Formats: sequence, structure tokens, C-alpha cells
Amino acid sequence: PIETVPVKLKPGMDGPKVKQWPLTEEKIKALVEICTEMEKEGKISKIGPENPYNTPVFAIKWRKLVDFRELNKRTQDFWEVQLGIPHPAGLKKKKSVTVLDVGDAYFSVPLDEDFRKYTAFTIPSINNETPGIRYQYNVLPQGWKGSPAIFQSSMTKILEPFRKQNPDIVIYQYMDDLYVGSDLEIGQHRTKIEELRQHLLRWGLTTPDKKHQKEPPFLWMGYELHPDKWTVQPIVLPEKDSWTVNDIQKLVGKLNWASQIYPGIKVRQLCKLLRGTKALTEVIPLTEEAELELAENREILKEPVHGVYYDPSKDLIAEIQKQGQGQWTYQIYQEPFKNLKTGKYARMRGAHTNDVKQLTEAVQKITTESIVIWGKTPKFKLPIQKETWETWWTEYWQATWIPEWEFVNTPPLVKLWYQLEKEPIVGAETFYVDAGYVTNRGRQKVVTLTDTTNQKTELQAIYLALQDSGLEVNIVTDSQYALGIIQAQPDQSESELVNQIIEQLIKKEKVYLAWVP
Amino acid sequence: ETVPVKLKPGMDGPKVKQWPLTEEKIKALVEICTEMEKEGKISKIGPENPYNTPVFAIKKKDSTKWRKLVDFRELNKRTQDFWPHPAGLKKKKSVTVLDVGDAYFSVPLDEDFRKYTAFTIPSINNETPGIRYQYNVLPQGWKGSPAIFQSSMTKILEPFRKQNPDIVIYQYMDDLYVGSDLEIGQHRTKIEELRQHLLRWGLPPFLWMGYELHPDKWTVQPIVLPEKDSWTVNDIQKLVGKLNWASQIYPGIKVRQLCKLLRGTKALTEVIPLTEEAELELAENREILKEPVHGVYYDPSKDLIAEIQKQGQGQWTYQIYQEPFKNLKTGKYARTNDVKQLTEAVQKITTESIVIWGKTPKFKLPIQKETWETWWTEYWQATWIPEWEFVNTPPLVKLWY
Ligand SMILES: CC(C)c1c(OC2CCCCC2)c2cc(Cl)ccc2[nH]c1=O
Repeated sequence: PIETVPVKLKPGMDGPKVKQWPLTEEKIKALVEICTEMEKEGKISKIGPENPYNTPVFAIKWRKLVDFRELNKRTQDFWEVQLGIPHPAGLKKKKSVTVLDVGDAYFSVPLDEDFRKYTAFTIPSINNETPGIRYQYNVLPQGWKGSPAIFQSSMTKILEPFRKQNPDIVIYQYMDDLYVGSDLEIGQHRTKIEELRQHLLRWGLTTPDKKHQKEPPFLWMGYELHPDKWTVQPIVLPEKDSWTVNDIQKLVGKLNWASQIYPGIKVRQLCKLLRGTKALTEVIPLTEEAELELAENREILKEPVHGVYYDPSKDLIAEIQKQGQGQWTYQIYQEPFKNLKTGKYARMRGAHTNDVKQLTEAVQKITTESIVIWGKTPKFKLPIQKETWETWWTEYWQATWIPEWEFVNTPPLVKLWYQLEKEPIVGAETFYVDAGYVTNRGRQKVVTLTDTTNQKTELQAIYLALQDSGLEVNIVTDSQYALGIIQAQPDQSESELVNQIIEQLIKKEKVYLAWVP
Repeated sequence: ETVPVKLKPGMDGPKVKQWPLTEEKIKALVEICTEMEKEGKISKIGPENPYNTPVFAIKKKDSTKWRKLVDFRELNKRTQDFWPHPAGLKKKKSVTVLDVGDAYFSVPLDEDFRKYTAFTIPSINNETPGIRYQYNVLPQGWKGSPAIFQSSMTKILEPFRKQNPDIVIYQYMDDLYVGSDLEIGQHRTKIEELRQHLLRWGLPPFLWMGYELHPDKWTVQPIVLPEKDSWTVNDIQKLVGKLNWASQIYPGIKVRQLCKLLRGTKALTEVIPLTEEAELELAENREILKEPVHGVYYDPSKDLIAEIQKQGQGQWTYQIYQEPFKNLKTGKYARTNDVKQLTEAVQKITTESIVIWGKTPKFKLPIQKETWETWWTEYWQATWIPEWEFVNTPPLVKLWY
């Protein structure tokens, strides 16, 4: 059998001493039948008065179910499952792939002797004056905290050898399923599977028969898995007349999911439908542009597009492009415009930013994503020019670095619509702002701002100046805030005011912004 | 015989998440760990160990060999204190740094602590569980290792110490600082004497290219004022701004006279001649800045903070203080790429913190975490890892350095 994993209850705590609810004699009779078999089979064992512990049991033909919540609350923490699943594009194509349903594996695995006593439960006797039978587990209880972790572990040890013996085959454990892939010839593959099924049996691990096995495609959590290709499960868009905040929220959701394979999906217009919504059942009438987006996406979706698998041999190329303000689309491929995966990036980091900065972040996301899926960073092809980048680069307070990238003249190209002068301008008028301004040339304008906030006034001032000043201007301000904001040269912002300024800024020939206490 | 070590009272073991690694690094890590296994230094562990510390593979300077780097930062923090620094060492002419991490590999770790040293070699795209281990011997990078090995270490050193008393030898985590003032040629030769004298006992590479630090030459970068021919309204304004700022440190700074040249909404470019009054006020301001503020002493019981500003063109600026504006040291650093440079700087500044105070500073990095976590290991070479947090360098502070 397999080596036991030593378990202990959480520090300072004691075993579950929980009372067994009343059980209908019809259920009592069913359990006993069930528990006898389990005992005949070794899974559990009758125990004595010794054991003060107990964990509730109830009936659900009849089925047995023990409530281990309490024991679980009292059981130590384990290095749990994995919480992280592989993404289709990370896989390499395989000729044949068969999944085995490791039947009741927790039951086929021993349980730390010293812990067995804490798994004690009680099958009440039918008649009043007589005692009820007491048992405890000798294996991994169903529904118990350590069962998956411990089951998965052992499984791996069990697989380890056969794995090294058969390098030509990879195996993926997922709870009870076990996936086996290889590039073996149908016959050969199928046999190695049986070669495997046996090795498992050598440990009482019983799997389903070939006649009853599962073969591709695989509708594995949002996906559809073919041997040579992959995709997202078919996504059907409703054709309602009346859309509820809820229906819309779901649409947008399903739409995002598509994004990783279907390029050009767009949700802006739809997302907009959510503004001011007062209830999850509230109906919202679609805007002309939402209906368009719905129809546009509807189309892109009517097309079944698939993804390819990872070819370790070939390089990874990531190509990014601007789909809208704040919107970036990218697609990673190895072979010429033959995607393994694609995706969007809307992440606006900070109230204000510029395409250069935003594009650079899109690169870091993709980078992190790739390292996680293919263990390597892709060569990027971006719509920005080295000099453009390099320029913004060196002049930004924050440090930053982009992998290996190549310029790709594929409009639009990200640029800087403006650059503050490094030196004050000679011949350009000079404004001293604070809500108003005063220039070296005698001019001035005060304005009464209603509702504004301290900082919002500072930008107004500036905005005013830009407005009234000629093509070339020098501006002095005491606001550190506004200064930072503008020095950082944004080209888009959530604040309308700021966007106005930016407009001003783009139009000017020369602008010098200076700060003074 | 293993010294029973314990975690600070009530504290549990670390459960730090493991940052994604590149296949390359994973491969390196597998080769290494597998060998440490055969040699019984580590052992695979089971699901009953919920703890985890992040690992990394870094690169050796002048070597094709990788080096496993475990971020026991959290662990060392939850690790009981153990119950010194040679001010003289910072004064030596040359300090060389050695990696004596392998010393520990020959000293068992208290069986009960071992579960806390748990770490994991992750797998690409989660296709496999992820290889788990824990240490049996003293793990490199653990705050406990130097301590426990202290005794045995002092033994090994006492002969050389008495033999070459003109040499100062400091140990810090996995590093050994060897200082002296001998001619460079001699320094390098007496080091090698030690190396083999270390071999003589048991398994020492040259950290930092096997090159020397020259602490003697380390110096504070005072604040500076633009000295120019003609002075425009702008020049002065910036000038006054900066002065005003520096005033909070050196309160002896006066601006009265300079600010007087700034009355009336003039034009940024209009050239202003300096009245003698102001001319002399500047001068005094200048002399006041010629040196660091008096009364700034190092407090061993406070955290040593280090901030860095990107100056561009490969130029960076830093400052080491414990209390705002009370800098204990300030420096510059010039080249690569933003990140590579930045890491090299961190390390430069760390090494110094040690050499000078014997403690690593807590950095404040002008960078986006995702990024740092991504490339930092590409250029890192130290055996230790400082504490660090990420920030947004104000526009002005940079202008003032
Ligand atoms: C991890 C491994 C067994 C693997 C596959 O199994 C997968 C593992 C994730 C669960 C669903 C099936 C896989 C499946 C198909 Cl359909 C095509 C290519 C594949 N290439 C592979 O390397």
C-alpha cells in the first residue's frame, strides 16, 4: 500500500465530540448495511467506549454521508490542491489523450493511524435500551479536509515511477480525473493506457474501462479541447427585446470570456448600459451603439475560431494594438498570425495616463501571463517607435523596462501629442496662476468656481491660462499636484477638466510649466 | 546534535506565495535541488506541510553555475532573536566579500524547525503539482544559520585572526567581509590565503566579481545649488524653491534677499542681476550646505530606510536615514536598462548599509511591483534580499537632488 501521511488536529484543539442526530429506523437499517460492507472492506473499524469522539452521519437506494465540518474545523491546514489550472494554449498538441476516472480514490488511500480515532462516528441502535455501533476510518474520509491534498499527493508518488519509465507520455492529475496524452500510434497509446490502468491497480486504484472511458473533445471548464486545437465552449447570445441589468451583466461577462480567443469582441457600449441602474431586474433599453456592438459581436461569435497548442520548438510572438482609448488588443502566436491565445487590456492604472505608459503596462501583463503559461517571455511587436518610447522612458521618474520588442507600423501608432519645454520660453507671455491668473503683460482674470475642490481649482487656473494664452506660453503655479499631473504628460483622463487642458496642450507650440511655493 | 530553535512566541510558520518562474530558472532549480537531495541537505515533503517560502535561481558572477536563492525574509522575521559590528571595518581601504554559505550545509537543522523551511519548485502552466522540499541542514539565507554556526565559525577564524590581526573579518548572513589597507596586490593575495584556509576546514567564491569595495572612498553627496553666469527670473524661482526646501534641514538658510529679486510678476526669461545683499545670502546658503546636518546619529534600534530617485540617463540618487530628512548618508549611482541599474543600485546600497552598520536597509523603489518581481532576479547577485516596498517618486524631490 501507500505510505501514510501523518495528520494532527490544530494546535491546542481536541477531537470532534458532536452528538448524532436522531435517525429513522429505515435509515439506521440502511447505514448498518453500508457500514458493515465498509468494515468487511477494511475502510472503517468498530471501536470501543474508549473513544469519546464522534462525528454526525445521515442518510441521503440509500447513500451514506458524514458531516466532517467540525473535524475539519479542528484539522490542521494542508498544502492544498493547487488552485491553479493550466491554460489550453500552454499545452503541446498530443496524438491521443485519454482520461481515467479514478473511482473512489480517497477510499483507496490509508489514513494516519493516530488520526483514525478522530474520525469516529455512531450508527444508533434501533431499540431503546441497546447501544449503537461505533466506527472510525482507516482511509481518506469523503468530505474530510485532508482528503484531496493527501489523495493527490500519494497519487503523484504512485505515478512518479511509471512517469519516468514512460517519458513519452504526460499525465495531468485533476481531482479524480487523470489525463494521459502521448504522440503514440493509436494502438500503442491505447495499450500504454492499459499498461497504466494496471500499475494503478497494483495499488487498488481502479479506473473505468476503455469501453466506458472519456475521449476528446474535452469541455473542460469553459473550454472545448481537441487533440490538435482548442477553444471556448460555444457561446450563444440572446435575442431579447427587453434586457435586464442582470441579463446585461451576464452578457458582458460571457463576452469577456470570449476575448481570450475571439479578437475584436467589444463591450464598451454594453457596459455603459449599467450606469445609474437601480435594481438587478431593472430593464434597460439598448442604445443604438449597443445594438451595434451586440450585432457586431454576435457575428464574430457565429464564426467558430480555434486556438492552436504550444510548440516548444518555436518562438512566441506577442502583437499588441490599440482598439480604443484605454483598449488594447493582443494576440500571441508562434507561427505567422496563427494564435495560441489572444486577449484585451483595458486596465487604466491611475486617474491619468498616456498610451506610452498604458501600452508599457499591457506589456507587463502579457509578460507575466506568458511566464505563467509557457515559462518564457515573447518577442513583442508594438505600434510604437523606439525613439518615441526611449524618449518618454528616460524622462519618467519611475523606472521601467520592456523585453525584446520590434516596432510594427500598424496604425494607430502610439505617440506623445505634446512635450513640456525643458526651458522657459523667451518671447512667450508669462502667467502666474492660483481661481485666477496674472501675466507679465498686465492681463488677469478671476473666476468664481462653484462646487470645485481645492485641487480642482488649481487645474482650472491653469486651464484658464492655457485658454487665454497664445500659441507659446509660460506658466507658473504653486500647486505641486497639478504640476505632477501635467509633468507626467497625460493624454487621457477620467476628469473632464484634465482632458480640456490636454486639448489645450496639444494645440500649443511651446509650453513651460514651472512650480513655486 | 541540533540546537532547538523556535519561532517568536505565538508566531506560526510562513505561508508566502511563490512568484511565477521562467522554465530556465525552474530547470536550474530542479538540477540544484535534486543534488542537494542526493546529498541529503533537503528532503521532499508531504501535504501535511502547509508552509512555503519563495525560491529563485540567480546567476553567479564569473560562473556558468546558477545559485539557488531562498527568500527566507518572512521566516527570519518570525524567527526568535538569538541570545557584533566592527565600526573599524568601514575604515579599511579594501573590503572583499566572500560567499561562505556552504558552511551551513554541514550542520543539521533542529528536526522541529524543518517544516518551516518549506519551499516549492513550481511548474509551468500548472501542469504538475510543483516540487516541495524542506531543509535538513542549515539553510542558506536563514537568519538562524549564522548564529548557530557562529561558534564553529569563530573556531575556524581565530587562527587567521591572530595570524593576520591587521585584517578585519565580518560575517553577515551568508557573506564574509574581509577588510584591510594593504596594497591592492597584497590584499588580493591574503584573501586567497583565507579561501584555502576555509577549504582546510570544510565546504568559497568571490562575491561581487571578486572585486574590492573601497569604503574609505565612500562619501556623502551634499545638496548643491546651480552656479551660473546670469540669473533669470526662472533660475531664481527654482533656486528659491530648492533653498526653501533645504531650509527644513538646515534652518540657517535665508531666502529673504533672493525672494526680493522676485517681486512683481516678471517674465520667466527676464534676467535678474543679484543685489549684493542677496549675493551674500546665497553664498551663506551655499556654505551651509557644504556639509551634512549636524546632530544626525545612527540609532541601532530604528529601521534603516533607503529611497531611490531615478534621475534619468543612467543616473540615480539615494539617501539612507531613519528619521525624515535626517540622512545618515546620501549617494548617487551611474550605469543596461532601468531595472538592471536599479537592482545594481539597491545591492550597492545594501552592501554599504551592512559594511557600515551591519544591517540591511528597507528600500523604497520607484517602480511597478509586477515589473520588479519579473526582472529583479535577472541581475541580482547578492546572497541576501532586503525588505522593499514600491512607490511614486514626487516630481520635486528629484529636482532637489
Ligand atoms: C496535460 C496533457 C495531458 C495535455 C492535454 O490534456 C488536458 C489537461 C487539462 C485537462 C483537459 C485535457 C491535452 C488535451 C487535448 Cl484535447 C489536446 C492536447 C493536450 N495536450 C496536453 O499536453
